[PDB]
Amino acid sequence: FERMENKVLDMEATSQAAGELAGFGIENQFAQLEASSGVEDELAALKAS
Amino acid sequence: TEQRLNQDTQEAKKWEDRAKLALTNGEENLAREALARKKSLTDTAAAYQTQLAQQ
Repeated sequence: FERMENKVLDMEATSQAAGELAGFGIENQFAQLEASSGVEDELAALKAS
Repeated sequence: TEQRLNQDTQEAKKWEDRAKLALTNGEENLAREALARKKSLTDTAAAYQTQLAQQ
């Protein structure tokens, strides 16, 4: 069980690998600020109609 | 060389707009990064202006 748990932490380590990939996504993230405001702007127009 | 000058000057305008966007979003650290990209584009644009004057 203990050695299998050490093997299970290979999946946990793989989760941090996706987190480092996401780090590049944090530099790219400014596009999400314009994307999020845009969907609320047309949604506000749709609600006002 | 005059085309490269117009490309790097409109790229500097794009980065200035990204800096403005970062400051309204409170991300002053990204505004400084954008200003650093703007500075390297205006400094290379001055090198292209010099090249163009000789040409």
